[PDB]
Amino acid sequence: MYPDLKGKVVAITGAASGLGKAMAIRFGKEQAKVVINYYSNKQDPNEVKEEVIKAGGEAVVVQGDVTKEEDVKNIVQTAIKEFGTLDIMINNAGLENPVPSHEMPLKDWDKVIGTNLTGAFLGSREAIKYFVENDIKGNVINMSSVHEVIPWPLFVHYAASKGGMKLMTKTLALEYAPKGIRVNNIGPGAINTTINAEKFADPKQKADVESMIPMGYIGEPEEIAAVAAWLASKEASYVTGITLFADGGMTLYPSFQAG
Amino acid sequence: MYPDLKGKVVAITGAASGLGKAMAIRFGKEQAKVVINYYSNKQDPNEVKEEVIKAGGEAVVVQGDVTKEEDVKNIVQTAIKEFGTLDIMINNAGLENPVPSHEMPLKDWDKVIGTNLTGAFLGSREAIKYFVENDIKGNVINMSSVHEVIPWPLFVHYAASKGGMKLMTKTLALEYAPKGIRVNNIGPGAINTTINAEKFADPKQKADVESMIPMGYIGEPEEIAAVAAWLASKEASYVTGITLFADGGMTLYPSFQAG
Amino acid sequence: MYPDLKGKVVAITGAASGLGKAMAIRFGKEQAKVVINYYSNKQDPNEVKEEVIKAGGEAVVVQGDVTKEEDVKNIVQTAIKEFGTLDIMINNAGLENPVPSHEMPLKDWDKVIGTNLTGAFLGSREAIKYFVENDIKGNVINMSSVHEVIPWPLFVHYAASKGGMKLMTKTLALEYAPKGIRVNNIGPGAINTTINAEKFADPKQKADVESMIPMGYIGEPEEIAAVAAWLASKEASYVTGITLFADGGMTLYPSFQAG
Amino acid sequence: MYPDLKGKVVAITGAASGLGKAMAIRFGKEQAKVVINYYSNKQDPNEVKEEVIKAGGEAVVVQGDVTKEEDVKNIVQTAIKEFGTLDIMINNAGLENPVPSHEMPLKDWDKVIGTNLTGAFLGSREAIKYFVENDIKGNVINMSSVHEVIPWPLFVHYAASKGGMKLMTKTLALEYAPKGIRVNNIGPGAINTTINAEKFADPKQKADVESMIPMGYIGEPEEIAAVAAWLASKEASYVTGITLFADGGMTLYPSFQAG
Ligand SMILES: NC(=O)c1ccc[n+]([C@@H]2O[C@H](COP(=O)([O-])OP(=O)(O)OC[C@H]3O[C@@H](n4cnc5c(N)ncnc54)[C@H](O)[C@@H]3O)[C@@H](O)[C@H]2O)c1
Ligand SMILES: NC(=O)c1ccc[n+]([C@@H]2O[C@H](COP(=O)([O-])OP(=O)(O)OC[C@H]3O[C@@H](n4cnc5c(N)ncnc54)[C@H](O)[C@@H]3O)[C@@H](O)[C@H]2O)c1
Ligand SMILES: NC(=O)c1ccc[n+]([C@@H]2O[C@H](COP(=O)([O-])OP(=O)(O)OC[C@H]3O[C@@H](n4cnc5c(N)ncnc54)[C@H](O)[C@@H]3O)[C@@H](O)[C@H]2O)c1
Ligand SMILES: NC(=O)c1ccc[n+]([C@@H]2O[C@H](COP(=O)([O-])OP(=O)(O)OC[C@H]3O[C@@H](n4cnc5c(N)ncnc54)[C@H](O)[C@@H]3O)[C@@H](O)[C@H]2O)c1
Ligand SMILES: [Cl-]
Ligand SMILES: [Cl-]
Repeated sequence: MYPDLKGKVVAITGAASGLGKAMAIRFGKEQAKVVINYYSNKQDPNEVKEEVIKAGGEAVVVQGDVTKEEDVKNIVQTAIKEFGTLDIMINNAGLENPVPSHEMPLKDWDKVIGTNLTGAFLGSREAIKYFVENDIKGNVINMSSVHEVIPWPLFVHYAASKGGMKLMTKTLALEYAPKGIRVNNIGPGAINTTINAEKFADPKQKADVESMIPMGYIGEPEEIAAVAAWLASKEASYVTGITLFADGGMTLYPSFQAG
Repeated sequence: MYPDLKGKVVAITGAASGLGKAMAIRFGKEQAKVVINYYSNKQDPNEVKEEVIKAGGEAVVVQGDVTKEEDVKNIVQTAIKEFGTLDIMINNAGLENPVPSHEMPLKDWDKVIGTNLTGAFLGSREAIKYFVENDIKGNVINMSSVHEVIPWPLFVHYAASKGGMKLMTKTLALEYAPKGIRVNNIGPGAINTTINAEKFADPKQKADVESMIPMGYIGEPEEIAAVAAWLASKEASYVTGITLFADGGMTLYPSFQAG
Repeated sequence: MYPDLKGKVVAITGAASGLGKAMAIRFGKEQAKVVINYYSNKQDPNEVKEEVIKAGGEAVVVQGDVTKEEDVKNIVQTAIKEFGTLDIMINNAGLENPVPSHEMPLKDWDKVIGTNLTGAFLGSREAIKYFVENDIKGNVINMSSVHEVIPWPLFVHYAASKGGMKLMTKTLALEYAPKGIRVNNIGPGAINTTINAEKFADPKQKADVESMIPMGYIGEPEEIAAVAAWLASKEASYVTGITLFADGGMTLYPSFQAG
Repeated sequence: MYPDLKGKVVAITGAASGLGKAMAIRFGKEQAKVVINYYSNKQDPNEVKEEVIKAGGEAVVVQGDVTKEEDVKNIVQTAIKEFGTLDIMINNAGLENPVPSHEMPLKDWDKVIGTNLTGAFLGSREAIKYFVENDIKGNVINMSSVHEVIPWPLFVHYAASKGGMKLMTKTLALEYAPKGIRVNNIGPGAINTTINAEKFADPKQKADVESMIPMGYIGEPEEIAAVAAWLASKEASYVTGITLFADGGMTLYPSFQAG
């Protein structure tokens, strides 16, 4: 769809599941060269690699923990070694777990801040360093959430991580705009990824979540991958420092509907 | 680029010049059917019509003042009569003029509010009425500005109009999301349209404006038309109630750059 | 409470009822001189006058329609003629009525925009004109709503009016900050004014509204008057261009509570 | 000024210098009981204690590093042991240092996130735990910055910390609103604290900073302490989850002044 994406090198964290996988596959359809970062020793990244290739792209897989500086550096080095360059960095890895805030252990707080915010900082830092050193008008996409604006009781760590990611993104966007490097967030609402399959298998929880979505349906991963492909492309040439919410209207305050 | 736009009917206000013209031409490239609303016969809407057709689309022209309810209704009726339906409504007409706020005449305030905000309300209202009556999962795009968030001394009317347009858009998006009707704003920064050509011909004013744009350049109309085409397409299927800023980073507070 | 408010001249629109009346009385407690604007001779402005005086202030009453330029000018002139100066202008008059947006008559749109937004523009304009001409470090407070950020299906006019008021306020604040004139909004949530007494008399509607308020109660007018007194005082000396929300948490997205 | 603050117990982090010291002294003027947390005895916390007492309050001092969980717990325990209860928690400790973002060391990122965001989380968590366990309608104030909204090149860690603090605050406010616990941020612009004395001693840097402030002057610490006293008081009874900016108009985009 986006001719300028053909042959571009895109690295994606958390790419063996969910939104990261859908983005990898979509970038394959755009004939990009994808670096599939995976963490967990339970995910089948090679299957994603095969789907990327089948869709029309190239792909390499690389294990790495985004909370480890050396692993993030190695993601970027994998792009350089396999494909010659890096054009697009997508920091997508993330996690959450519910705890009443006054009972929230510091270990849980640290893990969520570390993965969701610090991990995106490290990936952004390493990609931008490469872009600046090589005069590449590169692109960074940080996967945020409606919860960079919507508070989230029981998930104070997650909300803080994404609120932080917003200002991290905006700062990097301002700082590197003169070099033609764009940095943007995507803010998904509720999306039907495999991590959510348990929750949405319970018809009551599925219905409750749907009741908070004005458009009335839980989104599909492809609807988020569409946003990433567009933002990375030259169609979005004048767009930097934004959060593009793709949420079926969640951020519009669903409690205030007429009906 | 967006196969689903082929044969879609899009009506655009203020389409004989500047961003509206660029959007008409881009929708032509997408093989859409364009209703070109124009304000004055001196504007040469037929030239825009021919460029839409040359780009690969179909087009008709219709004169109309968006401050007149009957004229707005007639824009929508023109789509129905000439092409059989309406799929996308783009409320783009606008104007501005500088006056110190404490000296701003009510006539100037009324003209800007009436054209920029009330005009978009009427167009949105008439399009959505049609969509609801005919079960069309239609789309409304309202042309806003960075000045829905960035204050604008000497242009208090314009800032108010776009701040108002933001909440109008979000309200309509929330209200009609359950019917699959999406409503979004575009927020351009400084764009090199013909209306601005005088200002930017003065190298001092051009340099001053460029100094407020982190990306360092004034955008081209095609960079805004790109946003409209995407938002109107099914690529943006899960996106409603947003403002998509395309501003080279203006909303990131250019005074706070490091250098 | 605020010693610097003693003897200050404050004009308040919509001061014969609800929040405007509460503000008049609070400014009386602060020993200010209050111009009580009222709309209709069916209202009892003299009762408000007596309560202001009993609370410790001075007060005069003046009829005026904020949709009439001459009446707004006369409100300001009343302050000057009766008390010698104007220090604080509070644009508080407002109204709303529910209609589905696709059915909203232009007459209803115009009345709400005219009263809520244009009326506040005129009052702000006339107050600031006086401040600038007489080197007064004056203060403007515009009564907004949570609905300058929260969309409001059935009330698209009201939401637009307050979204517009936000950018109007911020523009005036930026424009006149160098002269030491501060301009701010207050954003109330649900407040127990007599205009709402119908709705809240129905225990079901009272409970429904309370379910959207995290703090669990509908606010009292005095809780808004407290905000006005503070913003007008020198305690808020470094505060300009803000919206101070007093909403029991409504803007925090009540649909996302844990319980 | 605020009678309800008399005898309230307020704990303040970073209270041996700058804004924290000014807040301690202001709460003294309100006849509160102040727990002055300090970081190093190279600061002179006993001098602050004496100033609090001289202003009209009571005070104790307690050393503590807000990056150490047990030190934060001990601040709250100090309030309980010395004064019998805790009513107000003010998380004010913070730091910043400039580094180009692509060169920002993880150690610097971690120290700023840890102090500025995690430290405020721990203080908020411990105070709210105490409030919930003892049915106290307590109050938390988190010291943020204009940089929870204004991006800050060279200070990506600081901006992320305050953007995160915003969503942390809003989450806690939503979560604990039903128990009558309020949680709010203050967002100072440039304030003449001793840490800034060197910078503002350079007339060029002072003038440059002033040029970014619409009101045209750098604020004094007392102007921030005024905001804290108000927010903590029952005057702000219906105010929760907000950020109250006190910035002389910085967040209004100073580059867009009329000129
Ligand atoms: N699905 C949704 O509804 C939704 C909504 C809003 C935001 N998000 C965000 O989208 C992103 C993807 O979420 P998802 O729904 O696909 O769920 P997911 O859990 O499938 O995706 C997260 C991925 O990150 C990986 N990961 C976790 N810790 C890691 C680490 N330290 N290093 C490297 N990889 C690590 C996980 O193994 C997983 O593959 C996350 O940032 C999440 O916060 C998702
Ligand atoms: N160009 C920019 O830098 C810029 C930046 C931000 C926002 N905008 C917005 O984009 C839109 C297009 O602006 P542009 O730059 O192309 O300038 P423009 O002045 O060429 O376009 C405005 C168009 O609206 C038409 N119009 C005005 N009043 C009308 C009325 N009452 N009825 C019908 N048509 C009417 C004009 O004739 C003109 O064709 C406007 O809403 C403007 O506020 C432009
Ligand atoms: N009560 C709430 O819950 C609430 C919430 C958010 C915002 N507000 C805002 O607070 C303000 C006051 O509302 P209220 O709740 O006290 O209700 P209200 O109806 O008692 O007060 C509005 C006042 O404005 C006056 N008014 C109306 N049209 C006028 C005109 N053209 N010229 C002059 N005066 C006119 C009315 O006569 C009335 O005295 C309004 O701007 C309203 O939008 C109220
Ligand atoms: N002064 C300004 O212009 C300004 C502007 C916006 C925000 N702020 C914020 O206001 C707060 C106060 O800053 P200030 O201007 O008073 O400067 P400051 O440096 O004098 O105050 C910070 C205080 O926090 C203490 N502190 C630092 N790390 C700590 C730790 N780990 N544990 C405990 N205490 C620790 C310091 O010792 C100091 O007393 C900070 O959070 C700062 O980010 C200040
Ligand atoms: Cl909600
Ligand atoms: Cl700026």
